[PDB]
Amino acid sequence: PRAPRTYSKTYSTPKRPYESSRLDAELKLAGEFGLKNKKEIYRISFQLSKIRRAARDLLTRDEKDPKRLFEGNALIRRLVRVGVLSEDKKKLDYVLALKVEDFLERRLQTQVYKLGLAKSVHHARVLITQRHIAVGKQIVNIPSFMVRLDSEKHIDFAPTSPFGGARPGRVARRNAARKAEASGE
Amino acid sequence: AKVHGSLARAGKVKSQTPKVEKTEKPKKPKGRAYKRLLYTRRFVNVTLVNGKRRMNPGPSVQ
Amino acid sequence: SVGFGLVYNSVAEAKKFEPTYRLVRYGLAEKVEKASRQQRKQKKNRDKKIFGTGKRLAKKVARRNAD
Amino acid sequence: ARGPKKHLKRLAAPHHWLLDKLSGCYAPRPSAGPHKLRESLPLIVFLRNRLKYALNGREVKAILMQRHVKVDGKVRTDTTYPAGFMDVITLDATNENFRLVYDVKGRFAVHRITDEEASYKLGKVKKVQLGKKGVPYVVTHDGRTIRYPDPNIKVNDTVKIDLASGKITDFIKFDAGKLVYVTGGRNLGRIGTIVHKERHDGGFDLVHIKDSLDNTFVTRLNNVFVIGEQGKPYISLPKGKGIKLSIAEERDRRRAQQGL
Amino acid sequence: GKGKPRGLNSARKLRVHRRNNRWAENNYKKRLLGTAFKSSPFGGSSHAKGIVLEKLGIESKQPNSAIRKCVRVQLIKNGKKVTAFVPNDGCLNFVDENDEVLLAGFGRKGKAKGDIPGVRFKVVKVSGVSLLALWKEKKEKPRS
RNA sequence: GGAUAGUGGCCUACCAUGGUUUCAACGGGUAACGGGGAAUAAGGGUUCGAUUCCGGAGAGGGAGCCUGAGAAACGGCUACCACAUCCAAGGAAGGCAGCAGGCGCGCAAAUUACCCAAUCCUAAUUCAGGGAGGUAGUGACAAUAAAUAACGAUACAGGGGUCUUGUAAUUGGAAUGAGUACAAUGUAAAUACCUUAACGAGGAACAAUUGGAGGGCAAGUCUGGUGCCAGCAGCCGCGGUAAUUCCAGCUCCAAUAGCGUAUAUUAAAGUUGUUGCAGUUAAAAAGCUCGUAGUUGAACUUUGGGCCCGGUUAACGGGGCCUUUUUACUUUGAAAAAAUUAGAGUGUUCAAAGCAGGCGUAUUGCUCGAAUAUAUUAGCAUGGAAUAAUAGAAUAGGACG
Ligand SMILES: NC[C@@H]1O[C@H](O[C@H]2[C@@H](O)[C@H](O[C@@H]3[C@@H](O)[C@H](N)C[C@H](N)[C@H]3O[C@H]3O[C@H](CO)[C@@H](O)[C@H](O)[C@H]3N)O[C@@H]2CO)[C@H](N)[C@@H](O)[C@@H]1O
Ligand SMILES: NC[C@@H]1O[C@H](O[C@H]2[C@@H](O)[C@H](O[C@@H]3[C@@H](O)[C@H](N)C[C@H](N)[C@H]3O[C@H]3O[C@H](CO)[C@@H](O)[C@H](O)[C@H]3N)O[C@@H]2CO)[C@H](N)[C@@H](O)[C@@H]1O
Ligand SMILES: [Mg+2]
Ligand SMILES: [Mg+2]
Ligand SMILES: [Mg+2]
Ligand SMILES: [Mg+2]
Ligand SMILES: [Mg+2]
Ligand SMILES: [Mg+2]
Ligand SMILES: [Mg+2]
Ligand SMILES: [Mg+2]
Ligand SMILES: [Mg+2]
Ligand SMILES: [Mg+2]
Ligand SMILES: [Mg+2]
Ligand SMILES: [Mg+2]
Ligand SMILES: [Mg+2]
Ligand SMILES: [Mg+2]
Ligand SMILES: [Mg+2]
Ligand SMILES: [Mg+2]
Ligand SMILES: [Mg+2]
Ligand SMILES: [Mg+2]
Ligand SMILES: [Mg+2]
Ligand SMILES: [Mg+2]
Ligand SMILES: [Mg+2]
Ligand SMILES: [Mg+2]
Ligand SMILES: [Mg+2]
Ligand SMILES: [Mg+2]
Ligand SMILES: [Mg+2]
Ligand SMILES: [Mg+2]
Ligand SMILES: [Mg+2]
Ligand SMILES: [Mg+2]
Ligand SMILES: [Mg+2]
Ligand SMILES: [Mg+2]
Ligand SMILES: [Mg+2]
Ligand SMILES: [Mg+2]
Ligand SMILES: [Mg+2]
Ligand SMILES: [Mg+2]
Ligand SMILES: [Mg+2]
Ligand SMILES: [Mg+2]
Ligand SMILES: [Mg+2]
Ligand SMILES: [Mg+2]
Ligand SMILES: [Mg+2]
Ligand SMILES: [Mg+2]
Ligand SMILES: [Mg+2]
Ligand SMILES: [Mg+2]
Ligand SMILES: [Mg+2]
Ligand SMILES: [Mg+2]
Ligand SMILES: [Mg+2]
Ligand SMILES: [Mg+2]
Ligand SMILES: [Mg+2]
Ligand SMILES: [Mg+2]
Repeated sequence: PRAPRTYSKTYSTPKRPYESSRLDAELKLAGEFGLKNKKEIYRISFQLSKIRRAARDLLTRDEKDPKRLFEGNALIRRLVRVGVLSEDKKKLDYVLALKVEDFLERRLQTQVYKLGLAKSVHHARVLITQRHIAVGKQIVNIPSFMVRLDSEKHIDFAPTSPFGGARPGRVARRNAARKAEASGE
Repeated sequence: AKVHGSLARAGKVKSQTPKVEKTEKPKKPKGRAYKRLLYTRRFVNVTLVNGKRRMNPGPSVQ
Repeated sequence: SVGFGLVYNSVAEAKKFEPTYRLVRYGLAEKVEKASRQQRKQKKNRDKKIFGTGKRLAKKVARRNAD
Repeated sequence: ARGPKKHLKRLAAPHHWLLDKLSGCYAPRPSAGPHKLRESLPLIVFLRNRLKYALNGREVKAILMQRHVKVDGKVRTDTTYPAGFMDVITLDATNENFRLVYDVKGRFAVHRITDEEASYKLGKVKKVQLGKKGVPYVVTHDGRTIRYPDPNIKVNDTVKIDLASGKITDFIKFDAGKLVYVTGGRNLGRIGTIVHKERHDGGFDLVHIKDSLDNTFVTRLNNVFVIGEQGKPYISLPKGKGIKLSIAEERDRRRAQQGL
Repeated sequence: GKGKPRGLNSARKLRVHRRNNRWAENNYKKRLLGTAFKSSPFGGSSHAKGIVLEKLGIESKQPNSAIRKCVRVQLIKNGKKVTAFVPNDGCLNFVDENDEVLLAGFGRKGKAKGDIPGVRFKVVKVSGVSLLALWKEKKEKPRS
């Protein structure tokens, strides 16, 4: 009789699986973002579709409708804050035109590459999932972390590890210690 | 249909084919790193053309 | 880190209002000795079978010479 | 089902306690009170979940069993005791007092009133009848029965009630344009004045209301509590004073005082 | 025209007439008649354990020729005798008389599949291992 | 009248002959506890709900009852039937659809663990008791997150002196948790999570899989094996000696800590058709006419003119004057559980979630929250009077003073 802890699934998988063209467009997006599996492409097209459908039934409401007012403007304000909808495209009509590369662009992986710090999307992830890209004080190792517009400027190497701070790795710190008996006693 | 035939030969073709060992080969990358190799070989590389973009030909014609 | 803490207006007031599982790891009290719940449970079930002191009983046992 | 039900399940509790889904299967199940446990505050909710003074189930008892809390002038030992609308809840060692009044979302609000204004309470007279020997009597929302009352008092009034003794210090009748707190409903927790009382023979009179900001709305006569004279309650209302600011209006006020 | 009542009061003549013609729909029929619980070898469940009676090779249909290597199985919960096909290559050697095999459908909605006439089921396990782990040599069948 | 706590054919006495039904009674089935809800995601729908909440019923089957405020109670009694235990043969005791656990059943589901610390309940009552509950084991049900590698160097091919990828298994230093473990942390006590000393990476190990490569459908006119055999193949089809289809090697596609199979159900299906089917010949207009039920049924009753007041981005909307002045439906509302759905807010590191939180001077502190909207049947209140019904003066038994 425990309280019924809820949940949901984050993705929607495509109807027609074998389409010869769509397969390619996804493969590119996997490379020109640096994604693990095709599920990380699905996760976003599902997010976008619910985002779109939200705006879809929102523009059906004749204007100056509080639902088209309060809700429609509570979307944009969230949609710009992450850097997806550009600083001002802001409209219910410009979210419907908003495509899949826009969210993917704002991922912590696709940022950590963007400004310095990485010089690869594969170096980016490997950097993220291993400890240190940390945003601010807190380490965030999620390659999907979704950098917000103004959280951008706070992202640099972390207070720990050879890249941002105290001590180098114990790969090298083991290398300096094996010449300790070689070049020492 | 007619329900009593020969059971004599079963596992015939399978057991009269010669065993062939699978070659020791480089381990392929897993995860995103496999999806990296697929990006290149399909484009950024352009192994094959004539508009087929042939993925796995018999070692062409000539 | 994040946690909680209490600043008490006496030590005798932390000798009263404080949950006693802390009072062991805080030193202010002693871990109590009791058999595991079932062993504690079973003995209680055993005893309600006897109505009385249980003294006249165990003698009437030895009145007829043991069991 | 064979008798009285001694348990309450979490998710079956009143919503206005604002309990969290996890942390247990059960709520306190308020005791048998002056107030219906439907609409009521168990002492544990107030102390532990609102005043945040008590951290435990065992801790709330350590307060009461330390004789601390009283309610409506009298000390209350009961963990689940159902403090309802217009109550008092004095804690001497904390020097505070609280009159329980509803939010503009409809929950019991945490509302401190001073060492006075906790003297008296208001209550809605539910019935007025003849008792034994001819002795007339009157009883409030919270089940206070007061004997030899004013012949003017009828049902649906309010009564100003001294605590340490009892009885009746004046009262307020029910007619056009009186101050009213809404006891429960869609509009519960609001405050306003009487635009009209729609009479209905055989139950459920509609009471029209207008607030300080000139909004109209209606609820049930049984949930219409007279709190005093128009623009002047007989007790101290909290912030917003039950004004029902629109959801859109809310967003601004939150992003108004939010800055620098 | 349209041959069917549109009148604003005609709900029952509509609600009924559909409930009447739904019976023409095969899938709907089976649900009401309880066809699976009665007329099916499986109880309406997805699998049945049974025990092999005799190893049975079966000729195929036109225009194919081969011996299909099935068995007769007696379902435990049921007693209904049923004939099931043993797939892949030489897996008939993995099942013997009285072997207690687990069966499944052919995926065909009860129909028979392919050139095999009159066989609606296939072997899944034997002795409680699998058809894979034997034929793929991974696991091995135990002893009785 | 009796009985009940009380209404009542609840029972009795007397009396009447009533009550339900094609607007489907009565009867049968249910692999039926009802609901909140769940799956599916144009709309309209189809399908499901033993199961966290509410209500109901039951404690092997039936009935009877004692105590009591409350029971027709079963971890109460009494009887019967069906089980079934002990026995010294005289007798005696029992009810796991509570928690575990055993047998059985089958395609089908976990430990005879710990604990009252939390949520709470019970009591004479802060203390005691709680297999309610919580913890832990088992746990690829389902859901979230998302490692299996990263960057150069050198040696050849290649795009406007030289970048920038493709290829070497010729090297180069880097990095990290998976493990492993002082510690502390967590906890009732541990367990694991979080933080962290010492340890932990060279392909052989820290080695990803499952399906498929003729069409549908994304990827082999490659090699070997078999020869209408063995077998594949949802369906179309493949195999009878140069097999695009079986067994394999090689490579390649697909999705990937998961992929396959069986079964159900939904979409596709406008192949159930209210929206929205089809019926000369593909499936299908009764041989013909009547006709009860049912569905459906022409038109006409205030039309037009003139001013006014206050509303919201001249178009339009709302409220009143003057001119001879009973339903069905529709709007607004009230009264609608919480979960759940939708949805606002908020940096659980992301997130699925949760309903927390946030600023501080961080030396006896401030403080905004926990919004919002929903099955549209019934009931209740309300504005509307078109549409469609309904009543009204025909031997006037009409209206009016
Ligand atoms: N083991 C679980 C069950 O135990 C049952 O057996 C139990 C019953 O026959 C009988 O139980 C009685 C019960 O009849 C009666 N109506 C209530 C009483 N409290 C129970 O008593 C029991 O519990 C007490 C503690 O309360 C203990 O002394 C002891 O275990 C037992 N006498 O005592 C047996 C235990 O000693 C049955 N064998 C069966 O239903 C099942 O096996
Ligand atoms: N959970 C609290 C509330 O419970 C409600 O439960 C429903 C019922 O319990 C209640 O039913 C009636 C009530 O209408 C009436 N005014 C009083 C009556 N005592 C109640 O009925 C009661 O007695 C009957 C007969 O013995 C029982 O069958 C029933 O279970 C019981 N609740 O009426 C409620 C509404 O129909 C609702 N589920 C909901 O409003 C809410 O959840
Ligand atoms: Mg209680
Ligand atoms: Mg109720
Ligand atoms: Mg054929
Ligand atoms: Mg057959
Ligand atoms: Mg076995
Ligand atoms: Mg088996
Ligand atoms: Mg099995
Ligand atoms: Mg009578
Ligand atoms: Mg009676
Ligand atoms: Mg008769
Ligand atoms: Mg049933
Ligand atoms: Mg059902
Ligand atoms: Mg149910
Ligand atoms: Mg849907
Ligand atoms: Mg739909
Ligand atoms: Mg459709
Ligand atoms: Mg059942
Ligand atoms: Mg069922
Ligand atoms: Mg229940
Ligand atoms: Mg039983
Ligand atoms: Mg007594
Ligand atoms: Mg009962
Ligand atoms: Mg019981
Ligand atoms: Mg009983
Ligand atoms: Mg029992
Ligand atoms: Mg004897
Ligand atoms: Mg059990
Ligand atoms: Mg078995
Ligand atoms: Mg299972
Ligand atoms: Mg199950
Ligand atoms: Mg406790
Ligand atoms: Mg205790
Ligand atoms: Mg004591
Ligand atoms: Mg699973
Ligand atoms: Mg591995
Ligand atoms: Mg770890
Ligand atoms: Mg294959
Ligand atoms: Mg193809
Ligand atoms: Mg060949
Ligand atoms: Mg094929
Ligand atoms: Mg092959
Ligand atoms: Mg359809
Ligand atoms: Mg329609
Ligand atoms: Mg058709
Ligand atoms: Mg025809
Ligand atoms: Mg005929
Ligand atoms: Mg939600
Ligand atoms: Mg007409």
